[PDB]
This record gives sequence, structure tokens and C-alpha cells, in this order.
Amino acid sequence: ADMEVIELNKATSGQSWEVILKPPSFDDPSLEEIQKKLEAAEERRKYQEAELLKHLAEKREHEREVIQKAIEENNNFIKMAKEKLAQKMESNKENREAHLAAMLERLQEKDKHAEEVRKNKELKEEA
Amino acid sequence: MREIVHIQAGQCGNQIGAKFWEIISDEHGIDATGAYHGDSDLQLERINVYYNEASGGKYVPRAVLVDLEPGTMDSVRSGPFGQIFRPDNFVFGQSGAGNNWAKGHYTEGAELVDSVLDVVRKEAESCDCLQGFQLTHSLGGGTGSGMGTLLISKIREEYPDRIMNTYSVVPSPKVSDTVVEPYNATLSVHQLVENTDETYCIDNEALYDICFRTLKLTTPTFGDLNHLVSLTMSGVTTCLRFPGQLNADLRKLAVNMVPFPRLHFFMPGFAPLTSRGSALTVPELTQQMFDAKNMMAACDPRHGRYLTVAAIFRGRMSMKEVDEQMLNIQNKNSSYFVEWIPNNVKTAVCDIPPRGLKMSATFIGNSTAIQELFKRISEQFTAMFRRKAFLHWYTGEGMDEMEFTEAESNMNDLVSEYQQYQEATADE
Amino acid sequence: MREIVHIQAGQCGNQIGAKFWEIISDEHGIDATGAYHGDSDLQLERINVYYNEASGGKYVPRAVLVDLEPGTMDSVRSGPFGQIFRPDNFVFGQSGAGNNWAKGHYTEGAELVDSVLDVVRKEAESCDCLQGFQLTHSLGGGTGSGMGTLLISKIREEYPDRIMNTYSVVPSPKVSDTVVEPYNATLSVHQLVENTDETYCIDNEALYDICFRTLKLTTPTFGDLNHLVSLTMSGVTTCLRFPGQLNADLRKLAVNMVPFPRLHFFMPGFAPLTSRGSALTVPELTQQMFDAKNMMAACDPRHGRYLTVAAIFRGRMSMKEVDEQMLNIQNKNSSYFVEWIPNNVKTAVCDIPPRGLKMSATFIGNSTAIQELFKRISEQFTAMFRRKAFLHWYTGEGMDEMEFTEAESNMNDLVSEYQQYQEATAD
Amino acid sequence: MRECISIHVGQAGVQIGNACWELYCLEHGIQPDGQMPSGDDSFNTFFSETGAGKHVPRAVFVDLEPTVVDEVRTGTYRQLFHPEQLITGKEDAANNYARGHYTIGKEIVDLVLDRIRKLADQCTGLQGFLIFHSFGGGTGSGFTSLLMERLSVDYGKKSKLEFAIYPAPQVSTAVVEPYNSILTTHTTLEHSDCAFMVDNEAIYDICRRNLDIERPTYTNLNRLIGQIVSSITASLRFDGALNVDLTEFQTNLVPYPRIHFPLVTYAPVISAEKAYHEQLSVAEITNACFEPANQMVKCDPRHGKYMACCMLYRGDVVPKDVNAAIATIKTKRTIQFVDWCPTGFKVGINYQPPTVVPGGDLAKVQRAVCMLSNTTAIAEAWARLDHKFDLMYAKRAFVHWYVGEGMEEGEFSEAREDLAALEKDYEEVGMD
Amino acid sequence: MRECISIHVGQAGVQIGNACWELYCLEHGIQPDGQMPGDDSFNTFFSETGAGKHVPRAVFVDLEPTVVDEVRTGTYRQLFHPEQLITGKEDAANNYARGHYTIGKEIVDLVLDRIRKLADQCTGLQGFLIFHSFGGGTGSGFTSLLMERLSVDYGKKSKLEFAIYPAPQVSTAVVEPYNSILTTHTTLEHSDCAFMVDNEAIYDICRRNLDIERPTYTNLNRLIGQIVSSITASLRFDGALNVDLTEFQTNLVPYPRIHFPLVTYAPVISAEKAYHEQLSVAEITNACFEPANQMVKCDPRHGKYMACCMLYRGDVVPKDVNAAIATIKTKRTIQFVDWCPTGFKVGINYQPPTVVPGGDLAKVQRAVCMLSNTTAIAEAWARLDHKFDLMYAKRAFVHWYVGEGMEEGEFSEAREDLAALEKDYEEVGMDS
Ligand SMILES: Nc1nc2c(ncn2[C@@H]2O[C@H](COP(=O)(O)OP(=O)(O)OP(=O)(O)O)[C@@H](O)[C@H]2O)c(=O)[nH]1
Ligand SMILES: Nc1nc2c(ncn2[C@@H]2O[C@H](COP(=O)(O)OP(=O)(O)OP(=O)(O)O)[C@@H](O)[C@H]2O)c(=O)[nH]1
Ligand SMILES: Nc1nc2c(ncn2[C@@H]2O[C@H](COP(=O)(O)OP(=O)(O)OP(=O)(O)O)[C@@H](O)[C@H]2O)c(=O)[nH]1
Ligand SMILES: Nc1nc2c(ncn2[C@@H]2O[C@H](COP(=O)(O)OP(=O)(O)OP(=O)(O)O)[C@@H](O)[C@H]2O)c(=O)[nH]1
Ligand SMILES: [Mg+2]
Ligand SMILES: [Mg+2]
Ligand SMILES: [Mg+2]
Ligand SMILES: [Mg+2]
Repeated sequence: ADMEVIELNKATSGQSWEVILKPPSFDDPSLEEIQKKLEAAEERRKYQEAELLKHLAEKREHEREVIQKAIEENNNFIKMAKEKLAQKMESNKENREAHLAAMLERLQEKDKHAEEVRKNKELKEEA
Repeated sequence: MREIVHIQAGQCGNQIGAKFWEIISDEHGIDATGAYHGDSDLQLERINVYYNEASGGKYVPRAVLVDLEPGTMDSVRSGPFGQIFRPDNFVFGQSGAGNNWAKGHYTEGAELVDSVLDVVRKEAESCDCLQGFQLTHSLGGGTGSGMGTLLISKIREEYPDRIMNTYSVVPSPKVSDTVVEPYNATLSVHQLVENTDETYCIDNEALYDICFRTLKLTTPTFGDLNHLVSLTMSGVTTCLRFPGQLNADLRKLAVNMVPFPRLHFFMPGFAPLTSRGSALTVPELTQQMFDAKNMMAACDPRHGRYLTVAAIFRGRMSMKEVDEQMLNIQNKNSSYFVEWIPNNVKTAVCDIPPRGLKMSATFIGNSTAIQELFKRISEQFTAMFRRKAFLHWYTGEGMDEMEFTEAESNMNDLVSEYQQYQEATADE
Repeated sequence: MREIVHIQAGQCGNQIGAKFWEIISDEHGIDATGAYHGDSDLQLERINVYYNEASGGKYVPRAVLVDLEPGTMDSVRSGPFGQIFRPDNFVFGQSGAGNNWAKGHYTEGAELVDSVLDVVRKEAESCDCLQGFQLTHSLGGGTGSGMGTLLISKIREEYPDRIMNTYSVVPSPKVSDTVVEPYNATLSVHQLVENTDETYCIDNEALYDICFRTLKLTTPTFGDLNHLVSLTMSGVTTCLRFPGQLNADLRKLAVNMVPFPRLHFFMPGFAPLTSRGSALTVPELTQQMFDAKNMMAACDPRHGRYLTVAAIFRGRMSMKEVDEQMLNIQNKNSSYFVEWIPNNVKTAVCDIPPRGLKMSATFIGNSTAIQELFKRISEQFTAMFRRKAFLHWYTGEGMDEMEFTEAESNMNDLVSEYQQYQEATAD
Repeated sequence: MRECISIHVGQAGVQIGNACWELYCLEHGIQPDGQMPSGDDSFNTFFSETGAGKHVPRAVFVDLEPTVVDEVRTGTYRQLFHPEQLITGKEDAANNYARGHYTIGKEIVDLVLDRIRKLADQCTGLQGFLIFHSFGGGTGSGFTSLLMERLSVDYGKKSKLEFAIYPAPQVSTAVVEPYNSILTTHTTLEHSDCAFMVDNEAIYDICRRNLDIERPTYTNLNRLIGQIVSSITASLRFDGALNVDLTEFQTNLVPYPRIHFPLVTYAPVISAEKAYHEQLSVAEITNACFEPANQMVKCDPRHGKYMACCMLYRGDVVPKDVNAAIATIKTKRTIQFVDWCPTGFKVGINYQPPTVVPGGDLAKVQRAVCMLSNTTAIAEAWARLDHKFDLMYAKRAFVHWYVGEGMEEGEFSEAREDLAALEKDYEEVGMD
Repeated sequence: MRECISIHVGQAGVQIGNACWELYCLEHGIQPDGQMPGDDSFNTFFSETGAGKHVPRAVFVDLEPTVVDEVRTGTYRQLFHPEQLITGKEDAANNYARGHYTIGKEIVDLVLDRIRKLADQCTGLQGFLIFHSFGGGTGSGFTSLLMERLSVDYGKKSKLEFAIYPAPQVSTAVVEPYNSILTTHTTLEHSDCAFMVDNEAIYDICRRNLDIERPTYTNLNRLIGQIVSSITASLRFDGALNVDLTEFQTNLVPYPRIHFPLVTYAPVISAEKAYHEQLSVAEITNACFEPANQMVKCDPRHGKYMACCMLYRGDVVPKDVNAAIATIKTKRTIQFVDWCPTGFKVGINYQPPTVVPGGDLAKVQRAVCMLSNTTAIAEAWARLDHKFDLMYAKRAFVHWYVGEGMEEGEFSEAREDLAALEKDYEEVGMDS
């Protein structure tokens, strides 16, 4: 039964009041701050994107280094094959000529001896 | 977040990509000539996510078709929906990649990479609001793996703010083409860890097993394998091409699915499992989420813990029943979800079922069990690398042995990371 | 490797040389006037190896006929096929060599050697692709032995890159009683060891024995001995004259037959053994490879080991049967082939049989048993040299005793070398 | 004149605005073309008038993506709004607060303020702003907090009242919603004067239970939200007597600046398809006010203490029956108030009857009530949200998405520490 | 595009080339005059003149003119231009030293000049296919010299061989093991892949499977041509699965020196019989692991596979191939090394194996050619090495090589290198 009703307002489409059952037991930012925070965030977002592109540029450079390595290795293989073969063809030419020069030296000496035999036959004959 | 630019690279990438285009065209009511002849407004509401509207009522796939060899391009052009593609978007070399990642990434792939960028740039500049890129490729060959990963990093350079998504076909000795597959796959995983946002792991080991064990096909062919891949890709993209609230775009999907940057490798799931020549209730479909038999990656979901899962239900079914069954599947299987990622399973229901089915379910899982797939590749890799077998074909291309040790280390680190979070408890 | 230049020196060389030319002319369908009247294309396919094509359709033997005496040359000109030869190619002196190697090699032979080189140079320069030279001569006389060996060294000096091949008739006391034959033969062997690539050893000891023992000719003449030589020479040159894969040229034959430079002395074999007035089966023919009775050098093939063998079968026979029988003959007789030269027996089959026969077999053997022939010459030589008998015949011509000691040493070394490889094991 | 500008941010804010403005049109007799065939002139606080005699909402609809606002631009009410007040960007905030606040929001913020300034220019006595947004979305969270900050700079002492959608798993769109909620609450705490929170789960369950709707859609939820928003704003749009101006909301419900989160309760929520039932009495609808099943936010007022209670009656309601209803409730229930506040209620009766969208799920009732009570029990909603934040943040799960947009990890620590201080404040205020 | 230049060296290389080019003409519908009345892949092996005639991308070389003169006067004398049929006057007399130095040096530049002119007409040259015997003076010596000069003029451009391994049944020379070891030593570093063909294996298959009493080179080369055509069908046609020069190398060669695949072919049916019926895909696949069908005599049970490439042709379906390979995977008798996870490269062409009309081989519906890297092929090197040692220990025939300018040290170097290769096959067959 103890309920204090207090009228507040009454208008065209309304009415208001307070009902009290018991009394109580115990009686700014700035645009600059905002802009500083948003620009700091944009710089971090741009920095990580820029570092990504720097690393992707490092992978493009590696791609070029492997292609250059492949081309240098093919050219070095050609260089080694060329001088190995030139050495082999020239050693063989020296050897074949040396073998055939030695066999013609033998034949030449035998023909010098033949004229020496002819010389002795001539002095045995006549005299 | 509107347009997606699709790229398909190499034999595998072009084969699964052509199959993707033929399934989603049928679903959207688009014929082989690009003409729309459907009977629903939902079919055209988000048609622009994958198709460009050309001169007079026709729709053309926003697809770039890539290969270092022409044969694959010819077979696609001749195929069922071959004429739907933009002729200028077929980019191909003549040399081939010789099933060598080093040739695709550094030598012949590098010579053709600019021709591809020019075609994808033309497609991207035409976009009112580009979401990003979707690449289908194999990790076992030369072009899809080597050139596909080279393209990702060149596109990363020009479009660093766009989403990079891949459908990556993992090799298996069960359906193998080349002896060096573990090298090509490891060198590609290393690239995907660093440069993609979302990678769907399409394992040939799991697809072969589904065909052989479940579909009872004694001798499965790539057509049998690719029928599962086409149903799976139709299911994972449902959110992107039909009206809906959840994971409607590539970035929203990534934010919901990837808690840690390197852990972006998804294990796709699908029910019902069908063969090419021909039921299923809501509780039956929800159960297949923990069924290794329904997984497209050769991992057991009960072997790990799900970090995040997206479940897509299609066809005429009760949303109330789907909601009840999805709550029950998470509560009953609490031990297979990480406790420190609350409400990590998001469900979506679409009234349009995939081509040929009346009801379906597709699960995009980010599970720590995917480490089994990476461990399998790592063990096949070390078996060859220990003996330096076939290494002259990579070093002959200008590669150093160091890139192999680095690719292997990064992959073992990724396995170690999945294991770390599998064991991670809420009580630190 | 197309043309061969043939040289025949002395009485023996000209006699066996004329017989070679008449057998191969008959086989190739060429008449005494040089005209071809054959029927087969195989007859003319390699006709250029031995014949030049002259004005009109005539074929002329690429042969130089040499002698220090005119008689044998007259005999050849008069003989069967005498007119086939190029008249300018008959080079002869008047003096003779008096069965003295020193006269042929150093005195009379040296005076006529340039006239011969003039004619062989004209033949050799006409060649599109010269294989080399083929010489028929005796080792026991003066011209064939002395001048023939002088010619080899002079021709070698001008053509050091060509093959030098000889058909060398070894003396025997059975046929020829001219006492110094062991000296003339030893001085020639010494020259052949150093300057020829291949020498076919045609032994008069073996030829006499075949005629006497097998052909039952009580008194064989050079005509009877030379009928065997003509059949043997037709057989050994089969590969050079007819289309074929194996030993088709002089260098390919040498590379297949000679493992060591000095060991280039071949023991020719032939079956069937026929008289001048006379068909075996394939197994019968293959057996004769180890039959001393069928060897043209007086050695027993079972006494040594074959370093290399070329077996030539001629006539209408099964190549399959020849292959089966040749495998059986080396498997059954494994102990007579050196183990350290794998697959050292090469077989060839030609559809054209020799003149007068329907089927034949010819064996070119490089056997260590040939040391028996050299030992026989060496013993005959030392028997005379020990006493210095007839030495003034050679020293009178300007020779030193030292050339004799050197020729003897070289020949004993050659015997010692055949023995060394006969005993050589694979170990 | 006491004008109020409504700002609808993101999908939730815009879709709730659709329901609100449709209902205000029904309540004031305004047709979808802005015409009204004309009670009182108080509706002018929410509607300006053009030279052509058409009534235009004093509202701005903002989204970083155009799909949702495009439905408003092409829908039944496309003539009610002028296109300059429907603002959209091209790319959304991808459910990321950092993306909506620091990256995308930053480029459209000036345009929105410019349009707000043009609406404020037409006001003779601008009271302040009513901002509708979700806690969970990248735009509802990030863009709203950025907008609150600039509104404090441009409109110093102007009142800012929020209607905020508290995330619920049943209709949740993102895993990171607890991050966005704590981040936006931290940045907005100092710039808001009063925020009426609405838990999607509470309204989802009221739709299922009271309206027999199997799987409630946003259409169903927003129709219900709209009834509650209409009940709250009724005394600004009609010549009412309680909460007649925006400043009165802070005076009557907010004793301390940070504790500005009243709990909303509404009754009766009756199904339209219900078999012709007898009307609920004043006592019946008042009793329902004190039942947790009728609350907008899930929390237990038995576990807390009231610091203010406002009863907003509507329709066929007599003060005699209200006083009798309140007398019985004090008799039977506890109604514990904090020791420094008197135990009591401020009662308001708005004679304008409860209006429902024809063809909707709600039945037209003769009388209804909306209670706004500032209770310490609402800290249970913050505790739920804070715990989910901690679970993910301990592992830095999904944090890379925010850091990648330019945000620092320190902002997560600052935001969470601020909501930990807020939890302690509710505890301190409820002590005796 | 993707051109391949064929180099045929010596009698064996030229005579095998005769069989191959006759068969390619039959397979592509090219008449002997070069005319052909659409795949177009044949353009990798045939260039086209302004007059529409198709000319092989091939050089035929011999140091003697006899063999090449048969091509110059034969049925296909109009197919090749006379500048691509190169011959000297004097042959190498079965001497490697003459082929490589004395005789080869006089014609080497001319050959390179003609290859350069064929290379000029190539827009995408894959590499070279060199056909030669190991035994002949030209096949061994000239090929070695040519391999060396091609590495200088074309660097690392792919160089693949088809090499005739010597057999006593058809052998022409005693020194063939010397010529084989010397050419292998010189060639090891310049070749990328060498497909060896043992004459005894081809000889025995002709006797057994084709009922030919005494097989001639005509019979052997017809069969060899069939195998070469199978290896090049993937390059000259576009079927279900293709394999280029690079794909052969990558799959079959794990280490640079280990580049000797074993070739197997099935079915080999006599043009007689008729009652042979048609062999299934499984039947022809099984036959490839039978030693009776191998091109080199060796026992694969005594070794381990590191790679297997299956080249199918004709009425073959991928489903049928996979089933056949699956049964092969389960074969205990077929052992692979532990460091090779997968050793199967499959290629399928729709064009059945065409046969020369009047030939010894029957017209089959389907056929297969397997290329396998087995450590068992070291048995062929051991046979060859032993024969070399027997002769070299006594310096038998060595004077023939030394006389041409060669040094004895080259024989020691060559043999030591092949001894290292034997050790390499032993090491590679070991488990890890
Ligand atoms: N599921 C499936 N896997 C395929 C298909 N084609 C190939 N693969 C797999 O992909 C891997 C080979 O990669 P590919 O894409 O074919 O190679 P590539 O890029 O064409 O390389 P090149 O031939 O050098 O141009 C293997 O592990 C195959 O099992 C296909 O159509 N479907
Ligand atoms: N088989 C055979 N041996 C012959 C023939 N004529 C001679 N001989 C042998 O040759 C040796 C004698 O040599 P000749 O050729 O006659 O003498 P030369 O070479 O002409 O020398 P000179 O008579 O001095 O001018 C002896 O061993 C004879 O047995 C022949 O026609 N056939
Ligand atoms: N009650 C209600 N909640 C909604 C509505 N639309 C979205 N939500 C909730 O809002 C949260 C998602 O935030 P949204 O407002 O859709 O996103 P946004 O503000 O547009 O931000 P972005 O799309 O990320 O740029 C989830 O808790 C949803 O359940 C709606 O119409 N009504
Ligand atoms: N399969 C086959 N082997 C052959 C053929 N011709 C020769 N041979 C083999 O090749 C080897 C001999 O080498 P060839 O090629 O004839 O000689 P070449 O290369 O012409 O050298 P030279 O004639 O010495 O200059 C032996 O093993 C023969 O069996 C042929 O047509 N087919
Ligand atoms: Mg391909
Ligand atoms: Mg005389
Ligand atoms: Mg939105
Ligand atoms: Mg030859």
C-alpha cells in the first residue's frame, strides 16, 4: 500500500508520472588526434605492402640469377668440350705423324745401306 | 567484391577447370554458346562473379587457359563447352615443361608468363570490383606446378591487395604420371605456403580411393576422378555464385577460415558420393563431415582437430532440420574441434542442388589432419632427395640444391605448426 | 678401299700369278681377250678390285709382271690368258739373279727396281680408292725373294698408308735342290716380318706332300703344285672379289686377322683337294680346318692354337648348316683356339664356287703352328751358316755377314713369339 | 521542434532501418511516395517536408558495399528517400573492424558527414542522432566507431543514442564477431550517451516461441525489432510525456557515463495467425515485463540490481490499472534496486495504439508495453563476449587480419582492458 | 615446331634409318616422292618444300659410299635431297681411331654444316636422334667425334642414341668390344639417353616369334624399325597421352651416366599363322616383363627397376591400361628400387603398328613398347668389359689403334670409366 505517486507531465497523446515504492538506502577528442591515429595506421598498412613488394623483387632477382647460372653453365660446358677435343685432335695428329716419320726414317736408312752395299760390290768387282 | 578471374594451367589444371565450367554453366542455365535458357532468377543474380556479359545476351567465362604445350588447349576447345571460352584467352607455348617444375617456374614458363599476365590484366581491368584470382592446377607436373606458382607470385606483385585462391591437385603413386612428382609437389607447396590466401587440397590419393573403395570402380580413369572434383568445386563455390549471407566473397571466406597465415590449406568434403552413371537425409549428410571416405584430401578428420569448417547444404531441405543436425554434430564430436575458436562451424543452405543431384552437402575444412597429406609428400621427397635421384634435371635448369632443402624445411615447419595447434589447449 | 695393284716377280711369282689371273678371269666370266661373257651380276659387281675397264667393254688385269730374266715373261705372254695383260706392264731385265737374294735385292734388282716403280705408280695413281698391293713371289730364288722384298720397301716408302700383302712361296728340299734356298728364304722372311701387313705362306713342302700323298702323283711338277695354289688364291680372295659383309677389303681383313704386328703369317687351307683332272658335304668341309693334309703350309694346325681364322665356303649350300657346323667345330676343338681373343673365327658363304668345283672351303688361319715352318727354315739356315758355306756368294755382292746374323735372330724371335702366345693363358 | 537524425550503418543497420521507417509511415499515415492525406505535428521530428508536400525521413543509410542499400533504392520506398541520403561504397569491410575503421571507412567518412551536415542544416532544434548498427560486421563495428568519433568533433554536446545488434551464433555471419564487438565498444564507449542493445538470440527465440516461426529470417527479426524501436521513439514522434526529448533518456536511464546500456523488454508479442484470443490486461502485460523470456538481451535480472526503470505503455491503458499492476509486482517479486537509487518506476502512457505491418507475423493488440531498465545484470552479455575474445586472442587467432590493415596488437589489449574495466564498474555499482 | 633431327651413322645406322623412314612414310601417308594427298605432328620429323613435298629432317653419314648409294638409288631416292646423304671414300676399317681421327676428321665439318642447315629450318628443335652401331669403325669412332662436335655447336641440346650392341651371330669384327668401350667412354658425357639394341636379342626374336631360319639385316632392321617407330610415335602423332624428348629423359634418367633404358616390344607375330586372334591390353602388357621380348639380353629379375615407360599404340583405352599396370604393380618378380616412389609413365597413340607390306610381321590391332631403366642392363656391360679385358691384357690388336695416333692410355681411361659405370649400377641398385 505504501506507494508515492508523483505526476510529471500530461500532453495531447500522452501522460507521465513517477511511482516510488521505497526511498534510497544511501542519500572530448580533436580532429588532429583522430587524423594522427588514422595516418599512423595507413603508414603501417603501406609499410607492410611495400616490404612484400621488396621481397617479391628479391624473388624476381633470384629468377634472373638461376637463368644466368643455366646460361653460364651451358657456355662453360661448350668451352670445356671445345678445348678437350682440340687437345685430343692435336695430340693424335702429332702421334700419327711421329709413327709415320719413324717408319719412313727406317726405310730411308735401309736405302742408304743399299747404296753402301752397291759401293762394296763395285770395289769387289773391277779390282 | 564482385568478379573472380579464373586461371587454369597445365594438363590437370585445364581438365578440372573445363569440368568446373561445364558444371556451373549447367547450374546457371547457360548453354555451350553462352546463351541463358534457365527458369530461375537465382541463376542470374550473381552470374557476374564468373561470367562477363558480351554482345547481345551472351555470357562468357572470365577464364584464362594456360599451357606450355598446345594439345591440352585443343582438347578443351573441342570438348563439350569448348566454344564458350574467349578465344583470345587461350595462352600457350610450344615447348612443354617436361614434367619438370624448374622448366615451368624458371625456363619455358618464364618465357610464356608475360603473355599470360597480359590476358589476365585485360580481364582484371574490366572488373568493376575484382575479388581476386582462382587457379586450378596440379602440383605433380611441370606447367601447373612450376608455371602456376610463378604466375601466383607475378600476380601477387601486381595485385597485392587481391585474394589468391588455388585448387591444387596433389599427386599420388596410385594415379601417377611421372617419377619426379614429389619434387614438383614440394617445390609448389613451398610457393603456396608463402603466396596464396586459400588453397583447396584436391588429393588424387583420396579421389582414387573413393572411386575404387566406395564407387566400386575396379579401374578408375581421370574422368571418374574428375567427376568427384567437379561436384566438389561446384559445392565449394556455391556461396560465391548464389545469393546468400555467409562467405559470399573470397575475402569474407578467408577471414572466416584462416586463423594463422600459413594454415590456409583446406580439406574439401562431399556427400553423396556418386559415380558418373547414378535418397540421402539431412542427418546422413551432416555425418559425412567426419567421414574420411567423403574427403577429397587423403586425411582422416578424426585424426586431427578442425580449426574452422564451412558446411554447405544444397537442394530442397528444411533449414530447421539442418540447424538441429549441425548443432548435434558439433556437440557429439566436441573433441574434434579446437576449443579456443568459438562457434567455428558456419552453415549455409542453397535451394539449387548441384547438376544431377536432388540433395547435397559440401564441407570446407581447415583441419590439423591435413598434416598427413604433407607428411606423405615429405616422406616421398626425402626418399628421393637422400639419394639425389633425378636432381640433375633441376640443377641443369640453373637451380641450386639449397632450394630443395629450403622447400623441404618449410613444408616440415608447416606440418610442425599443424601439430602445435592440434595439441594447443585453452588452458595455457 | 676399291682397287688392288698386283705384282708378280721372278719365275715362281709369274707362274702362280698367271694361274691366279686365269682362275679369277674364268670365275668373273672374262675371256682371254678381256671380254665379259658372263651371266651373273655378282661377277661384275666388284670386278674393279682387280680389273681396269679399258677402251670398249674390255677388262684388263691391274697387274705388273716383273723378272730379271725374260723367259718366264715370254712363257706368260704365250700362256693361257697371256694377251689379257697390258703390254707396257711387262718389266724385265736380261741378266737374271742366279738364285741369289743379294743380286735381286742389291745389285741387278736395284738396277731394274725403278722401271717397275714407274709402271706400278701409273697403276696406283689411276685408282679412285687404292686398297694396296698384292705380290706373288718365291722366297728361295733371287728375283722373287730379293727384288720382290726390295719392291715392298720402295712401294712402302711412296705408299706408307696402303696395305702390303704377299703370297710367298716357301722353298723345300723336296721340290728344289738349289742348296742356298735357306739363305734366300731367311733374308726374305726378315724383310716380310718388318714390311708386310699380311703374308700368305705357300709352302712347297706341303704342296709336294699333297700331290704325292693325297693326289697320288708319283712325280709332281710345278703344274700340279700350282693347281692347288690357284684354287687356294681363288679361295682367299673370294671376300675381295664378290659382294659381302666380312673382310671385304685388305685393311678390314688385316684388322680381323692380325693381333700382333709381326704375327701376320697365314696358313691357308683348302677342301676339296683335287687333281688337275677331277662334291663334299658341309660337315666334311668344316672338318678339314684341323686337317694338316689340307694345309698349304707344312704345319699341323693341331700342333698350335689359332689366334684368328677366316673360313670361306663357296657354292650352293645352306648358310644355316654352315653356321651349325662352324659352331660345332670350335666347341669340339676349344683347346686349339686362344681363349683371350673372343669369337676369333669369322665365317663367310659365297654362292659362286671356284672354277671346276661345285662346293669348296678355304681357311685363312693365323695359327701359332706356323712356327714349325719357320723352325724348318732356321735349322736349314744354321746348318749352312755355322760353316759359312756359300757366304762369298752374298759377301761378293757387297753384303756383310752381320745381315745374316740379324735375319736369323729376327726369325728365331718370330718363332719364340709364336711359342709365347701358344703358351699364353687367360689366367 | 526537436529533430532527430537517424544513421543506419552496414547491413544490419540498413535492414533494421527498413523495418523502422516502414512502421513510422504506417503510424503517421505517410504513403511510400512521401504523401500523407492530412492528430499532432510531432512526426516532423523524424520527417522533413519538401516544397511538393512530401515527407522525407531525416535519415542517412550507409554501407561500404552497395547490395543492401540498392534494395532500398529499388524497393517500395524508393520514392520516400532522396538518393543523396543513401550512401554506399564499392568494397565492404570483409567482417574486419580494422578494414571498416582504418582502411575503407576512411575514404567515405567525409561524404557521410557532409550529408549528415546537410540534414542538420534543416533542423531548428537538433536533439541528436540515432545510430543503428551491428557489433559483428566490419562496417557496423569499424565504420560506426569512426563515425561516432567525427560526430563528437562536429557536434560537441549533441546526444548520440545507439541501437546495437549483439552477435548470436544462430544467425552469426563471422567467427571474428567477438573481436569486432570489443573493438567497437572500446572506441564508441566515450562517444555514446546511451546504447540500447539487442541480442539476435533473444529476438530469434521470441520469434520461435511467441510467433511460432520455425526458422526466423532477418525479415522476422527486424519486424520485431521495429516494434521495439517504434515503442522507444514514440514519445519523440508523438506528443508524449515520458522521454519526450533525447537528453531525457540520459537523465532517466544513465546515472554514470560508462553504464549506458539499458535492458529492453517488450510485451505482448502475439502471433497474427492466433485463433481470435481475448485481449491481455494491463496487469498481464506488466507482469510479462518482469519475465526473462520477454527480454531483448539474454541475462538474468535476478542476478543484478536495477538503477532505473522506465515503463512505456501504448494503446488502451489507464493510469489506475498501471499503478495497480506495479503494486502487485512489488508485493510478490524482489525488484532489488542499488542502495543509492530509490526503488521506483517512471511511467509513460502514449495513447497512440500499437501498429503492426499488415500481412506480418505480429497480431494488432489493444495495449502493449516497453520497459527500459538500467540493470547491472547486462554485464552478463559483456562477460560472454569477453570470454570468446580471450579464447581467440590468447592464441592470436585471426589477429593477423587486423594487423594487416594497419591496426596494432596494442589496440586489442587496450580494447579488452577497457571492457574489463566496464565489467568491474557494473560490479562496483551493484555492490551495496 | 618441336622438331627432331635424325643422324644415321655408318652401315648399321644408315640401314636402320632405311627401315624407319620407309615406315614413317607408310604411317603418315607420304609417298616415296615426298607427296601426301589432320594431325600434322609428322612435321616434327618432316619439313615441307614450296612444292608441297615432305622431306625428312635427317642426315645419313658413312665414311664409305656403298650403303648410302643404295638409298641414293632406291625407292626413296626422291624423298631425300642429295645434300643430306653424306659419304667419304675410305671406311674406318672397323677401327674406332680411324672413325674418330684419321678418316672422320676429313668429313666432320661437312656433316656439321649440313646439320646446321637442317637446324636452321627448325623453330623449336627438341634435339638429335643418333643411330649407330657400337662395333663398326664409323659407328663407334665417327659417332664419338660427332657427339663431341654437337656439344660444342649446340651445348646441352638433347642428344639421344639408338645403339646396336654387338652380337657374334652377325658380328663383322673381332675388335668390336674395343670399339664399343672406346665409344661408350667418349660418348657418356655427351649423350642424354641411349637406347641399346642387342643384335642377338633381335636375331633370336626373329627365329622364335617370326619363324625365320637365318635372319638377315633386312629381317632385323624391319623389327628394329618397328621399335624405333614406337619410340617416335608420341613425337610424330598426337594421341591420348604423349611424351616428348624431354619427358623421356626426365622419367628414364635418374643420374647422368645411368642413361641406358632396356627396350621391350609386344606382340611380335609372324605374318603367317592368321589364327593368332587378337591380344588384349593386359596380354601385351604382361609380355613386356618377359625376358623373351627384350631388345638386350639380360635378366631383370637379377636387377631393380628405377623407371618404366609404356608406349601403347592402336586400339588401346586408358581404363584397359590402368588395369593391366595395376596387376603389374603387384608382381613380386618385378622389383623397384626403394628411392623410387612411382616408376610408370604411360603414353597412348591411336595409330596401330603399321607393317611393311610383304614383310615378316603381322598387322596387329594393338601393340606396346616399354622403355625401362633396370640395373640388370649392367650385365650387357659386364659381357662387353670381359671380352675387352681378355684382348687388352695381351695388347691384342692394340697396335692398329696406336698406329692411327691413339695412345694406350685411352684404352685404360675408357675401361676404368666403364668399370666406374658397373659400380654405379651396383650403388644405384642398393637400398637406402
Ligand atoms: N584429378 C586429375 N589429376 C590429373 C589429371 N591430369 C593429370 N593429373 C595429375 O596431375 C599430375 C601431373 O600434372 P600435369 O598437370 O598433368 O602436368 P603438366 O602441367 O601438363 O606438365 P607438361 O606435360 O610438362 O606440360 C599427376 O599427379 C596426375 O595424376 C586430371 O585430369 N585429373
Ligand atoms: N710352287 C711353285 N714353286 C716354284 C715355281 N717355280 C719355282 N718355284 C720355287 O721357287 C724357288 C726358286 O725361285 P724362282 O722363282 O724360280 O727364282 P727367281 O725368283 O726367278 O730368280 P732367278 O731364277 O734367280 O731369276 C724354289 O723354292 C722353287 O721350288 C712354280 O711355278 N711353283
Ligand atoms: N537483427 C539483424 N541482425 C543482422 C542483420 N543483418 C546482419 N545482422 C547481424 O549483423 C552481424 C554481421 O554484421 P553486418 O551488419 O551484416 O555487416 P556489415 O556491417 O555490412 O559489414 P561488412 O559487410 O563486413 O562490410 C551478424 O551478427 C548478423 O547476424 C539484420 O537485418 N538484422
Ligand atoms: N642390326 C643391324 N646391325 C648391323 C647392321 N649393319 C651392321 N650391323 C652391325 O654393326 C657392327 C659393324 O658395324 P658397321 O655399322 O657395319 O660399320 P661402319 O659403322 O660402317 O664402319 P666401317 O665400315 O668400319 O667404316 C656389327 O655388330 C654388325 O652386326 C644392320 O643393318 N643392322
Ligand atoms: Mg600436358
Ligand atoms: Mg726365273
Ligand atoms: Mg555488408
Ligand atoms: Mg662401313
